[PDB]
Formats: sequence, structure tokens, C-alpha cells
Amino acid sequence: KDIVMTQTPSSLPVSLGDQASISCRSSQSIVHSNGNTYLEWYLQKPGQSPKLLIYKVSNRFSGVPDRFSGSGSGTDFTLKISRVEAEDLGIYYCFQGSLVPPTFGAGTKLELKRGAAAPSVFIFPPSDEQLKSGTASVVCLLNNFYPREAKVQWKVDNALQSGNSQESVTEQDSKDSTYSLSSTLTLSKADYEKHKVYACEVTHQGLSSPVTKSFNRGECHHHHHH
Amino acid sequence: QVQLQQSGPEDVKPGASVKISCKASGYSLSTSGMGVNWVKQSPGKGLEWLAHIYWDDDKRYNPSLKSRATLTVDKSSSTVYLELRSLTSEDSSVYYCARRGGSSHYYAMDYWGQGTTVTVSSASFKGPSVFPLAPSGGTAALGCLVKDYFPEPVTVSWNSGALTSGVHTFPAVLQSSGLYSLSSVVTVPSSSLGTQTYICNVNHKPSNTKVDKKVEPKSCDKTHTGGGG
Repeated sequence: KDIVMTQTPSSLPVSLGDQASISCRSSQSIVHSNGNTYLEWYLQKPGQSPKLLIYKVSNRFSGVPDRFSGSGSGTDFTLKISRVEAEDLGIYYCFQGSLVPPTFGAGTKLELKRGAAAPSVFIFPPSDEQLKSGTASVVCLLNNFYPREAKVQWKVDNALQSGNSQESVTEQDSKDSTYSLSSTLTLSKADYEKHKVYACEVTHQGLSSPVTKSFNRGECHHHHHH
Repeated sequence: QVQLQQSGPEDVKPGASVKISCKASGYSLSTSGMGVNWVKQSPGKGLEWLAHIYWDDDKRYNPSLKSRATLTVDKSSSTVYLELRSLTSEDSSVYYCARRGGSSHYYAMDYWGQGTTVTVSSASFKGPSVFPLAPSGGTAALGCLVKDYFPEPVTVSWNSGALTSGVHTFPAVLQSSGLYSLSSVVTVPSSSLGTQTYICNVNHKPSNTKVDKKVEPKSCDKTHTGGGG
């Protein structure tokens, strides 16, 4: 009646030319009462609609390369890509249309594997213009790193922040396959001027130890200010 | 010549309704075995099936919609319509129609529409405030904070498109205020900061606003660095 499709893994880093395997397990039998199993695989590339790859568990849709194959026994199903090409990158979805409501897996993002790369880290104090409006945004930038996993911690006068920041991450870059990330700490002007030292500490596999970028508010020099 | 074309994007207030369309070409909606699925895709919610209408005009709906959806097909235009009532922010998504391709392909969704973005929010259309991220191995990063706008998208270019290398424009994030915010950054030679002009161009067509913000060096910076490897 209510089928959950458990699709694994959620992301799959692969080298071009390598074999890739994606599994999908249904929470119970998806054999229709007519004996058929309506299991389908879709691929959605960025900026595009999903496209049909395989229907009825193992049938290749017309125009789909034979390097794609599907199989399935019981409640376990598998999509196999014998040799991954660049155009195969994107998010794969399994789908059962045997029982109502039809349901999708959560998706598997096929990504390009590469060597670890440390981020270049930058910090930006709020602009004078923004402060005049009563808000302070502090921005921490992580440039060109791999893999995607990174830890960014905001600290204000050594106090660890939580709940007042938001992160944004780019997709894999088309040339070097790295990611970039921005973290924005947002405070009222009043709260921002309550404290002296603003810091973001970055933990990443590419770094031997975490890197910190910081600034001292009210500064950049002078004796007598301003 | 089989094709599905959907209506344009929609921005709407909570509690309101939305009616989106799906026009089919190259085949007949009345062909035995054919049907039209509606599916939505959300940022972290993947794909969910919504509703289906069959060639014989039989209609089925996902219980999760709580009877808020209605399918109509007026067979003049070979167009199917999906109406969703009493919207909230959780209805914000990309909505697709797709053809259930009959017995020959075991009712697989072989052809899809281009998708329709539905954004449900109480925020009014509003242009962004643009603030500089002042520049600070011989490489410096600078950029612009594009804050408090609605709806998506904005377009950001540097020096009217002359500067493209090392540019990163981040996906917008929805703030708790119902407004979007993003940053665009670029890395440049630090020796260029005194003499090269850097201008972010921010276009926001929904509010018909264009902003050019020059980003200037800070005059002094004391950014400290600790740890690392």
C-alpha cells in the first residue's frame, strides 16, 4: 500500500571509465497483482527534467546506451553502469509504479572523484553601508576544496556560535571538480558592536590542522582614531 | 514528435490556489494505455508522485495532498491542468507532468515536461540590497553580498561579463524573513587591487532592478590567520 524505496548510496564518487552500481530496496513486495514488476530508473542532469533509463526492472528505454543495465530479485534492485562517462553524471532515481501511490527513492548523486584539495579560506567583515541599516553580516569563504565534507565554526570572543549562520555550497566545478562554500553569520548591529573578535575555523581533510581566519572589530593603522 | 510543454512559473501567497497546465503533442491523450502523471521535486525532498489522469479520464490523487488537488483535461488543446488549493510553503517545489507511456513501455514515464516552479510565500516582490565584500600567495578574494530579495533568481556578473575566471556565485539561501540572500565572489591578483576596478552587476528582473556596486579595497586590513596545513 505505502511503499518506501531505500536507495543507496546517496552519493557515489566515481572515476570516468569505472563501473558504478546503485541499489534500491523496496519496503515490501512490488510485484503487481498481474505478476509484473513496474520498477523504473530515471536520470536527472542539472537544469534538466528527469529522463527514463530502464523500465520493468531491466528493459532499456530506446536511445539509452547498453552500458546501463538493471536487475532485480525479490525486493532488491540494482542499476549498473559498466563504464561511467561524463554525461552519466547527475542524480539517479528508482521508482515503483506497481502500488498506489507510486513512490521514488531519495536519489543517488553520481559525482566525479578526484584528489583531496584544501580550501583557501577568507573572512569578510560587514560593510559600513550594511551597518548603517542596522544589520551585520560576516562572511566566511571556502574556495576550491574536495571532498565536499567541511566543518565551519563561527566564534565570537571565543564563544561558539550556533543557529545564527547559514551555508551555501556550489556544485562540482566543471573544470577542476572542486567545491566552494560560503558561510554567513548574521547579527544586529547592536550585537555586532558588543564584541571584539570574530573568527571562523575551518576543518577539512585537505588541511593538516584546522585553519582560522579572524579580525578585531573597530580596526582594519592608527594611534589616534579614526 | 512527442512533447509535453508546461505553463510558466508561479509565485503565490499562502492560502491561495494555483492552476498549472501540461500540453501534449505528437500523440493522442485518448490512446489506450496512455496517461499523465504529475510529480514534484523539492530541494531536499527528492521526487514525489502527486496525481494521475488516464486516457479514459479516470483520476487518482496522492492522499498526502489532503484533497487539495484537482485534475482536469479539456481535450480541445490536448492539455491537462493541475489545480492545487490552500497552498503553504511546503507546496513550494518544481512541478512536472510526465506521460505514463502505455503498455509497450510498461507505463514508464517516457516523456517529461520542462517543469513548473511554484513558489508559495507571503513576501512581496522586492529588489536586493548589494553590499561589498572588500578584498583583503599573491591572491585576494573579493565579492558582493546580495541580500533580502524576492523571488529567485538574481543574476550576477563581474565588470559587465569581462571577469569570469575565478568567479563563484553561490546558490541563494532563503532567510527566516522569507527573503533570499546570496554572495558572489572572485579571486584576483592582490597586485591588481590598487588599479583594477571591480564592479558587481546585479540584475533582478522580477523587481526590474539593476545595481552596479564597485568593490574597493579596505584601506587597511588586520585579518589574522591561525593553524592550517
